[PDB]
Amino acid sequence: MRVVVIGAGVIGLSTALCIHERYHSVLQPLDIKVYADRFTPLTTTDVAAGLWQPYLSDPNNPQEADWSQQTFDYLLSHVHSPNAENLGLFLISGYNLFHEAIPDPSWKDTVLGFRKLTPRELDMFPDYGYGWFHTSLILEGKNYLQWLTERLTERGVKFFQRKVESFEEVAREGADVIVNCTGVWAGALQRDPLLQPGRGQIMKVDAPWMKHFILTHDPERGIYNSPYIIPGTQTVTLGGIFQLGNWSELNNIQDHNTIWEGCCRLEPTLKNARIIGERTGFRPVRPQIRLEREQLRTGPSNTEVIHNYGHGGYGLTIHWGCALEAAKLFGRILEEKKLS
Amino acid sequence: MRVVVIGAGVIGLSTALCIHERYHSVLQPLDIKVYADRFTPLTTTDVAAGLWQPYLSDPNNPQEADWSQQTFDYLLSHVHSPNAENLGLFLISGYNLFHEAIPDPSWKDTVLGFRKLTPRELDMFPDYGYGWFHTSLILEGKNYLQWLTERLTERGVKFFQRKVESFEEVAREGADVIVNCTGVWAGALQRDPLLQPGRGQIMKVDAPWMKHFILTHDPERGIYNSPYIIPGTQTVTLGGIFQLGNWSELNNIQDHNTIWEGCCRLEPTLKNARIIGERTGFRPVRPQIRLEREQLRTGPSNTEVIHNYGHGGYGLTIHWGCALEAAKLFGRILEEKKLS
Ligand SMILES: Cc1cc2nc3c(=O)[nH]c(=O)nc-3n(C[C@H](O)[C@H](O)[C@H](O)COP(=O)(O)OP(=O)(O)OC[C@H]3O[C@@H](n4cnc5c(N)ncnc54)[C@H](O)[C@@H]3O)c2cc1C
Ligand SMILES: Cc1cc2nc3c(=O)[nH]c(=O)nc-3n(C[C@H](O)[C@H](O)[C@H](O)COP(=O)(O)OP(=O)(O)OC[C@H]3O[C@@H](n4cnc5c(N)ncnc54)[C@H](O)[C@@H]3O)c2cc1C
Ligand SMILES: O=C(O)c1ccc(Cl)s1
Ligand SMILES: O=C(O)c1ccc(Cl)s1
Repeated sequence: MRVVVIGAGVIGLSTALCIHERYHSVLQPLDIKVYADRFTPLTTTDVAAGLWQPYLSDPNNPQEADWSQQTFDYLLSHVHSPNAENLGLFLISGYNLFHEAIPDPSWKDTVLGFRKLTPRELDMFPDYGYGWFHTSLILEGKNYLQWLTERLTERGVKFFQRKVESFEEVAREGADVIVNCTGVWAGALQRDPLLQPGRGQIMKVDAPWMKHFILTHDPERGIYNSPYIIPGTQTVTLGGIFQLGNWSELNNIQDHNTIWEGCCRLEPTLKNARIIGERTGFRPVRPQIRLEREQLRTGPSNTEVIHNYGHGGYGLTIHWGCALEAAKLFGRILEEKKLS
Repeated sequence: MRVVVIGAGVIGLSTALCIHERYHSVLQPLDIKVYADRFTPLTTTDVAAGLWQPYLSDPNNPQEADWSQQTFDYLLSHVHSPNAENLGLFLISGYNLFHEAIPDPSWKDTVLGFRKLTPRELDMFPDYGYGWFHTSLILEGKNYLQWLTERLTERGVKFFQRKVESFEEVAREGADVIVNCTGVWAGALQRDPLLQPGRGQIMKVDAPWMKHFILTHDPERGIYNSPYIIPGTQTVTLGGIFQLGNWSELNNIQDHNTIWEGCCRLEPTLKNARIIGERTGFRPVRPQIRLEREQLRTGPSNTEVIHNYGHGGYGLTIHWGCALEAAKLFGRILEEKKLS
């Protein structure tokens, strides 16, 4: 049984790990390879601040809500493990700010100690008059991807720096199952009009007194098109750029100023923080995640493809659930081959 | 009108600032000098992490409850000021962990978003079954002391490195009012049996993923004789040593281990944190702060003395109220001399 996983992002590696943890014992020849064009720290996952929070509105597929909750419980149960430092995982609390009162999220009971903002708390943010406060988790991709890589390598999973041209290309060379975790660039392997790039830009500043995250929201501008501040381990992430359909992997001066004046007005103490870096990424935007199988009628036989892409701006938040779901789908494939 | 402030701690410097802010315009000859045996970073104020939290039990003097609340409001009104980073001031949330249920604190409404710990939150800490959660302030002493110094110097307040031997020594050289902010060493100038050293020891470690404070409580051992973790700007403070009557300004290997074993069992992720430093300090313990005037019938005339010491392990937490109160006592002195 030869499996080929396309994509070294959080979705590809975590999926590869789950599939191995669940079926390495029950498949004698379970050979898993990872074909990826870019590896950490050159993936969209590395640019993400890594905060756990789903979109404020309920998803078109309710399974995602379960996937988010499965991931949060998974990561939380290791927030205090000895190797939590290696995963880039830790607890963090912060504010969600609005202009007008809006309805509680569906994940109010997934995060810890969710509550409305006290009037005294809203006085520190004059431009906003309503919001929440809660404790959540940050899973920094740079560390998490490197941790996943060390586990896959010690499990015999080999890695190859290689751009896949088509699914048949992999099938022809012997792959039995193709796990498509190719993110925003998925259309190049099988055209998908629902997948589009949610371009984002962030800068990382040195502001170690920042102990809370501050996510601001403006329904007119769109989600994450508003200032936000997510303290990381070594640096503080400043963001608020969400440009749909822009394929420019290049830091734009205008967005730089947008991020700066927005966060400096939200946290005036930021004016005297040194800028450490700036990066751009593409949220794999899609009306809903595409986590499903597909029988590829290519060549003499059928190669089994399982898609996992289109996680938008919550890839780190749901990655575990999607991985477990993709592992299930892999299992169902084994039963149909009658080797389970 | 010559004033002399003995002590360059948080109380000595903040009091010297309040006195100048209020009476530099109504006293033509207001010449203030600061006599201190040690200056930053060699004072007890430097050893303290700087967290704002009063003792859990109500104070034997109900004024201090107002002083604590005044300082908090004051500091909170500058948390987003541009020079907040200069003061070492920033918001921070955290936990107070208890083995058993205990009554709420008097300051429950001073801090932001006070609440009890959710069952899920208490599952992170097996050794504790009840606790609080709230947002508070940290005023790092090393920065705050340096900030006060810059304000006082630019106001003409001259500093001198000098060990005062007696109140009469200062009065004989021309002092009109003496502001006694000499802290735990106050006894050497006027014997006080209620003032005793609450020796403490802390170590500062590099664990930038720590975003919350974790204060442990055990009534048997006594307050602050239990593990606590307070993330600062550049480092995390690990403490839990409160030894009454110990005058040894020396790091003790036994207290080192007690601090490490305690905090590592409280936060397992700490076992892989590099130890940056270790310091010993003496809380100026007293049944209640001594903030009062006293006519010293010394020499030909009476030199006015005003005491401000005995703040124990909450100096940073009340320092501002005490400075404002010592400014009032300075005013009444101005009225009595009939130059107000
Ligand atoms: C600015 C920004 C901030 C974000 N912050 C957060 C956050 O705080 N919390 C959160 O949960 N989410 C956040 N996100 C979203 C998150 O980054 C993404 O959802 C997640 O990184 C998606 O990962 P992925 O594995 O699907 O694709 P990405 O990690 O890109 O992985 C793509 C992988 O597929 C490979 N690949 C693609 N095509 C081929 C090919 N043809 N041949 C071989 N290999 C190929 C790529 O080279 C790479 O290996 C943020 C996104 C942005 C842009
Ligand atoms: C380990 C530890 C942690 C703490 N953490 C906190 C905390 O988190 N939050 C909080 O609010 N409080 C905390 N505290 C308590 C706080 O540190 C003290 O209450 C506060 O610093 C009191 O300082 P002070 O200005 O009164 O005197 P200290 O800063 O000692 O200063 C005394 C000053 O008087 C000078 N002086 C003394 N005698 C003479 C003399 N004879 N002649 C000339 N000068 C003299 C000294 O040299 C020094 O200049 C902590 C204390 C300890 C020990
Ligand atoms: O900018 C983004 O895409 C995001 C910010 C915070 C989360 Cl969570 S996603
Ligand atoms: O050890 C101490 O003296 C203190 C710890 C936390 C505050 Cl606040 S004081």
